[PDB]
Amino acid sequence: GISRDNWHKRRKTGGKRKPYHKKRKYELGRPAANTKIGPRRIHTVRVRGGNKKYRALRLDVGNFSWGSECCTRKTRIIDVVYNASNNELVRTKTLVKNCIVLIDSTPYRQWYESHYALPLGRKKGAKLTPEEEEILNKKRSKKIQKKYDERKKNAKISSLLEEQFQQGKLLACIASRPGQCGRADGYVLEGKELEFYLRKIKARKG
Amino acid sequence: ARGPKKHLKRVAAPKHWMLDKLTGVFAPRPSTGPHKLRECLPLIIFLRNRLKYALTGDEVKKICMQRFIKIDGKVRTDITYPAGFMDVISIDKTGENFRLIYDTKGRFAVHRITPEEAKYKLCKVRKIFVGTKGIPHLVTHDARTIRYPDPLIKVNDTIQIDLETGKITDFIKFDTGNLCMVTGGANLGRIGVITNRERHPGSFDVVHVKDANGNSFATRLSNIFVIGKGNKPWISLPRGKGIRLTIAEERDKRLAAKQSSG
Amino acid sequence: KRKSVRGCIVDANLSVLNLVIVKKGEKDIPGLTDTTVPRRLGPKRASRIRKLFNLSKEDDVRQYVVRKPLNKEGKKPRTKAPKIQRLVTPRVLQHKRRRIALKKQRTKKNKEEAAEYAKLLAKRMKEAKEKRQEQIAKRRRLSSL
Amino acid sequence: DIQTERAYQKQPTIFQNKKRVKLPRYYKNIGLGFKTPKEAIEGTYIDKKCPFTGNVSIRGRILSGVVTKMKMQRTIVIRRDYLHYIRKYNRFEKRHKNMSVHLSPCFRDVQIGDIVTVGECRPLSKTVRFNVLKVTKAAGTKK
RNA sequence: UACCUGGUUGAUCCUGCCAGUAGCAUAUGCUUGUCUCAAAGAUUAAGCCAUGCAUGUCUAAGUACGCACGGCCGGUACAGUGAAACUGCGAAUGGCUCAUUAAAUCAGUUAUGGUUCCUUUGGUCGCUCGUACUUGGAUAACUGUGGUAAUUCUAGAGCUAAUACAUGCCGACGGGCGCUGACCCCCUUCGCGGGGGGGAUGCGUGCAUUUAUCAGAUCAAAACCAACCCGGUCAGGCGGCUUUGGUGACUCUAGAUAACCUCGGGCCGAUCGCACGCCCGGCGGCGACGACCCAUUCGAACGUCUGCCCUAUCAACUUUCGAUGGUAGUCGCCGUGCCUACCAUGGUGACCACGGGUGACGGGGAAUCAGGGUUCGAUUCCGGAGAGGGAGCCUGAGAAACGGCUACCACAUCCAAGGAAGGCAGCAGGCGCGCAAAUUACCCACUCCCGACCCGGGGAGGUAGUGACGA
RNA sequence: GCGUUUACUUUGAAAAAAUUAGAGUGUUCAAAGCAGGCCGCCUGGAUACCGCAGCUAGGAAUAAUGGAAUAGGACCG
RNA sequence: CGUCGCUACUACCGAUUGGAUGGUUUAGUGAGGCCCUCGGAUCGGCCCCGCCGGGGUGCCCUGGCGGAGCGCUG
Ligand SMILES: [Mg+2]
Ligand SMILES: [Mg+2]
Ligand SMILES: [Mg+2]
Ligand SMILES: [Mg+2]
Ligand SMILES: [Mg+2]
Ligand SMILES: [Mg+2]
Ligand SMILES: [Mg+2]
Ligand SMILES: [Mg+2]
Ligand SMILES: [Mg+2]
Ligand SMILES: [Mg+2]
Ligand SMILES: [Mg+2]
Ligand SMILES: [Mg+2]
Ligand SMILES: [Mg+2]
Ligand SMILES: [Mg+2]
Ligand SMILES: [Mg+2]
Ligand SMILES: [Mg+2]
Ligand SMILES: [Mg+2]
Ligand SMILES: [Mg+2]
Ligand SMILES: [Mg+2]
Ligand SMILES: [Mg+2]
Ligand SMILES: [Mg+2]
Ligand SMILES: [Mg+2]
Ligand SMILES: [Mg+2]
Repeated sequence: GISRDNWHKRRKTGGKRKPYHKKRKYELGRPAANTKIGPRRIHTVRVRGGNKKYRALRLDVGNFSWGSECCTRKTRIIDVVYNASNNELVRTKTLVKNCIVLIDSTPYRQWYESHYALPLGRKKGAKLTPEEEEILNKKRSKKIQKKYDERKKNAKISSLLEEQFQQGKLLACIASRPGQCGRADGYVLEGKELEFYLRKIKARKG
Repeated sequence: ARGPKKHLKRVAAPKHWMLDKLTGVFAPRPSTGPHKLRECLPLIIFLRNRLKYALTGDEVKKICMQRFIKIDGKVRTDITYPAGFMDVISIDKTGENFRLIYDTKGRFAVHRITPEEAKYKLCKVRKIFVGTKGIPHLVTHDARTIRYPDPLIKVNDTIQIDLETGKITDFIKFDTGNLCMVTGGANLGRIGVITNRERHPGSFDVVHVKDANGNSFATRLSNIFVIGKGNKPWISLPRGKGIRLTIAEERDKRLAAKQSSG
Repeated sequence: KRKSVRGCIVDANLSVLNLVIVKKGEKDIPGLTDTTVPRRLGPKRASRIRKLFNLSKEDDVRQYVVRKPLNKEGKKPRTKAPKIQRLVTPRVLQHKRRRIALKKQRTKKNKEEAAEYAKLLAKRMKEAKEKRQEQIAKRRRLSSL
Repeated sequence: DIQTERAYQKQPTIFQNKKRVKLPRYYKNIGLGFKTPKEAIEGTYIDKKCPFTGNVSIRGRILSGVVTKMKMQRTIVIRRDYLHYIRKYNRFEKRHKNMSVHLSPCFRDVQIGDIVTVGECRPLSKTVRFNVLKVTKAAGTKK
């Protein structure tokens, strides 16, 4: 197939390496994966040494960690916005690394609505039309109320996540590549990268 | 090539087998095992050229297949099994337990021991692998992995293992003042005390060895095998005990040899 | 390998075409249906013969098997018979009885040696606290220098 | 000044996002008796190929040379000299071999013709297989 | 043994060559009684090839209703032998030749902390927690009809086995840990208190794998306001305390938390044979095997430093056709322009770059020699390249393999004219080209290799035949 | 566990076998070969050599290259 | 010492886009294999409809039989 040798190109000074062998099998290169956001579809591939590598053609779900309070969560994906290599690997969706993803990820309300003692949004004055978030907030006890008192005074979210629990952002860009490892596990960021990336989502403007 | 080699030519064989030139083309390939290729000795030579208990290659096949030889605790029937340094060859039919120790010249001579003594062997450690969720291992030079070693025994030490349980009894920490067995190089089969070691980070360290007769030479550390504490060794030795007579002294030991016997 | 085959649609397919009958025949045609040729052999397998010949969980298969009288030329025919496929458990007990006792042995070997290493550190811990309380008790004496 | 690039540059090993009331800086030693420079720890430069603040070890051989070209980015060219010896004629002859060496930005006072001491590492690029450990000054001329 | 002789001239001293002389290795001529060793289609044509051969395998131990055969104690199913199918095992070694290749191959030298490794040796094999007295359905051999000019060509019907193909129990078993926290106890103040002590419930509870975080594995130093668990309790009154190993150097082996785990799936025996007794359904020793991961072994693979033949009638080269670097990625066993996307304009050279030749395979070494050196190394040992020429890929630990497959070009066979099949630079032997180089013989006994393995195989190899290379 | 250098020289490790040079042996001698010699015994199968570079370790004649003179001088507080 | 004169010899320049061979080499097409997207021949199978057996507690599974969504899915 396609090679990864060195001999098929010039020296340091313009000369030509003349070839002294044919293409050996240990100099292999496969075609690219170029995965998408769809259903789940994974092919297994035999490799050198009898082992197995796992591709991922069509992928939907992920596993994204919140690096502050030691939590992570299996999480749904919708969107692709900013790639650091290709302007065109957004137009055609592809999940590779250091591609900020903004991947609606359940818009911080499958995650954030896990026992955090607060609402957000609901343009103020507005309520929830069912009474099920008020149940968690109107149940009193002896000393476990003091337990929520301490896990309430040392806990304030930043304003940038305070305004963005509608669609669900990620500075994440899963640090593992999906075309080699299978799954897709990333990590939400906070602070001074959100400014750099959103600054790259200021000058996009087509 | 495309795979591993399997044959072996008579000329490219190591020197300390003392095979001749005429009798054939090939030399018996040592099987894959614990010891290195150029550092072992096959049973088919030890039983066909060194001890001469049998002549033909089929009769060697007709020996170890009868469940006779019990190497260091467990019978192997491979007629070309690589047996190397610190192996207790035990024959049950005549009881002649053998130990393979280096001669004063660079080769392996036949050294007999007693069955009372054929109970333990001395092994040089190589590394300490700490198996987490748990305890450290050891790796000796013959690849005898052991569990629960010690919080004392360190990298380049020597221990005195047991045969039928594979467990330690005693050990010697490497200090200047022990014995020394030079396993490799231009001093292959010498014994002396240790007087100095020099550190070379990145590179490999060296150790000066003083013979009992004053002759102080040098040797890198990867050929060192401590056997005893102080002056006292812990095992029996072959005859000579590491003389390395001069080349003209062999005149004297060869001339007044017969003259002093007959 | 490349070969040469023919299509799957019969157009000019001379050369016999093998005509299987997967439907009931109602009347009498001479060559086909004269004698029900039996099976050359019968079963062997054990759940296939247990359940197939009218039998439950708690009964015995050591006789309900095809006997096949032969014709030799100087002796009496003999019942050639097989013995296969997980007969219930005559002595295959014995290997499970050993398999579940070597698990008791390798657990014994990992139970004897853990607490033994706990004692060998138990010895060297009286020294592990002794050396700190002896040497630093002398170090304050050295610092009072 | 910093981060003139399309991606975001940072060291990967440190978490910089807990409740912030400067970031702690990563640096290691090298062995063989080489002191880290003063500018590295205090410095805000970032690199993945520097032997002080990156994922590269130092192994093998240690050489020397002299700097002669700096037009490229983050690499400089040194010029080794030696003398081959014919034994037929009982004389010598001159040769010179050159190489491309990755330059950590922690060194600043480097002019042309400066004696350098390089170190072998893993291959970094097509022709760069060495890192700069220390750079001296030539024969005076401070003015 | 650091050595010379004839020849210009009518005669002499010269620079200078020619011819003699002796080793060496190819051919050839003449002559050839005996004995031990011993080269052999490399130089032109890596140009083509009829025949016959050159790689298969079973033990007391996977599966034998192979009568082809043959136990007799049967009446509870199997004596030992013994084609075929599969499963594993190999077929990737060994041989043969030198057409390509001029910092490339190679020798010496160092690295893997930048990675994979069938088998062997040794480890590990409850760690992970909620029909099993062994489950289920098909396909060879066989029988039974065949098509086909022809081939190691193959269909259709019926049987039927598995260490194959797939499912999925029982277990030790009580528990603790981290969390959710029904609720539970106690003091005090009138309390809204801060001071304390018990606990159901749900989840979960290695390793492999992927993310993120914590300290560790820090060195000699102090004067004080809100806290209050221990000891002074003298009256606010003044002293304190607990701990994995290394390496020259780790983002290393480590420990603990939140979860993640592929239906083209990860681990947890749904194996057989020798004895084999013990105890009222119950207990050991030996083995053959088989898989996960850590060591080890034979290694393989990418790189470091230095080291080569003739030519300037080759003096400037490379670079949007990746040339030299920076960033993020893709692939791949891992490190890198190896390759895409974006920026910069650089890199080698009279210390001989670039381009061209070679009747160039490289090195260990051989012949002559005072000391220096010249010339030869196709050829039995190590290491690489290649099987007419060039590209592509399967199975498999490992091959871009050719005594394995898919196509083109050139050379080429049998045909009923519908079609089929091939590769000697494997041993012998012919054609050819040449000044130029041997038997279409015998055998597994020796040395050794393969396999399920004491037991079957091997034109590898050995012994003979030719043989005035030579000694 | 550093002592801010090369060039040069000496030592020390490391360097595939065969070959060659070389001891031993009486294949009836010899070229070879690594065996064999005494009434179950005794051995042998050695050594030396191995440039050019890299690592170690001492040497400081010769041969190169360095400081203070717009004094930003080198210590000591 | 040279011209001319007979014989013999080797290369050299040269005609017809004088000429051809073979090896290294650019722009247009481009068999064949390998990933991808679909394709669904097929054998199915359970369930989903329907019958008798039996055991079970009219229905539930267990062994032949009438039929169907192309239901589920390999
Ligand atoms: Mg191979
Ligand atoms: Mg010379
Ligand atoms: Mg004359
Ligand atoms: Mg004669
Ligand atoms: Mg010849
Ligand atoms: Mg092969
Ligand atoms: Mg050639
Ligand atoms: Mg060539
Ligand atoms: Mg050529
Ligand atoms: Mg070669
Ligand atoms: Mg000379
Ligand atoms: Mg000459
Ligand atoms: Mg080879
Ligand atoms: Mg191919
Ligand atoms: Mg190939
Ligand atoms: Mg063939
Ligand atoms: Mg051909
Ligand atoms: Mg050839
Ligand atoms: Mg055989
Ligand atoms: Mg052969
Ligand atoms: Mg003859
Ligand atoms: Mg060598
Ligand atoms: Mg001078």
